[PDB]
Amino acid sequence: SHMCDAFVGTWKLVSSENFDDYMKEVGVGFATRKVAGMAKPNMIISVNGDVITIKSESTFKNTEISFILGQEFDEVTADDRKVKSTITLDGGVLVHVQKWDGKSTTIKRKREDDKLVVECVMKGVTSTRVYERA
Ligand SMILES: O=C(O)c1cccc(OCc2ccccc2)c1OCc1ccccc1
Repeated sequence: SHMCDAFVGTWKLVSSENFDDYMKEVGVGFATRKVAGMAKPNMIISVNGDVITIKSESTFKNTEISFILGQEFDEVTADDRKVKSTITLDGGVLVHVQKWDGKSTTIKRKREDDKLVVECVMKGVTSTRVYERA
């Protein structure tokens, strides 16, 4: 259906801004922040029918989610939170909400020029992570 075509591919992190403060807001402890902040993940996005798969491969952790838009699922995040996630498309932006322990964070993924831009928000704190084609 050509849903999410422009996201599909293999992407490499090239910049991160304010990720330490985002992780602090999420509740990540010191050692995980330091090590996770160093990581330069490879994000691999694929689509098969209605199922979107996003993998993240790095020195810190290899993670993978598969999902159908609008349909809640279980995700264990790289920092080991057990969250309930729902991902939708809003005007061409993938919007991913994670719920756990009465908390919530929202991750947006957008195509901007030749980049895939990831915006991570926890209360008033945003981090921006920019990926390029690998
Ligand atoms: O860049 C991504 O694709 C990404 C998208 C949404 C949330 C993420 O981190 C959540 C998070 C919250 C709290 C702690 C770590 C990660 C992400 O980094 C994963 C990551 C980061 C570092 C190392 C490996 C993988």
